[PDB]
Amino acid sequence: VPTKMQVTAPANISASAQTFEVACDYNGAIATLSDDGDMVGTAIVKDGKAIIKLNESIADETNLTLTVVGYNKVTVIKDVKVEGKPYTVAVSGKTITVESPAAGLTIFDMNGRRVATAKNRMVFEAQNGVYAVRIATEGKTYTEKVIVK
Repeated sequence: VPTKMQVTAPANISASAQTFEVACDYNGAIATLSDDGDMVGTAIVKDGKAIIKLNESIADETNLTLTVVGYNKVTVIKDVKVEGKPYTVAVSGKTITVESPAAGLTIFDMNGRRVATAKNRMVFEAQNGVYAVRIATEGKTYTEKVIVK
């Protein structure tokens, strides 16, 4: 029969974040952030903390799952909200065109840095790489991930 461990972590994470700190009272436990199957980062608990260094931008996520696993411990799971149909995200070479009536549009680069903010419509002039696009309507945020060659 496994025992319990104590885990405390924020309820939210910035779309631009680079790390995520989890307190846990079992040294050697493993804390991991994921979007079911995309493993976005992992750290071992040492001195009561795991500082998860994210391996990719999470700006294309609305939620992530925190999982903390330990030898003979009951696994602890938490949802974490990531905070920056009725739209289109278009790519054409180096330009990304985003449209959605009455929406906040945001674009983030592959280092999680926010590169563009506009209302309703924008054209963004990109560089080679992967971007996240956030379209924030009333009641709901959507995201897409765009590859620019």
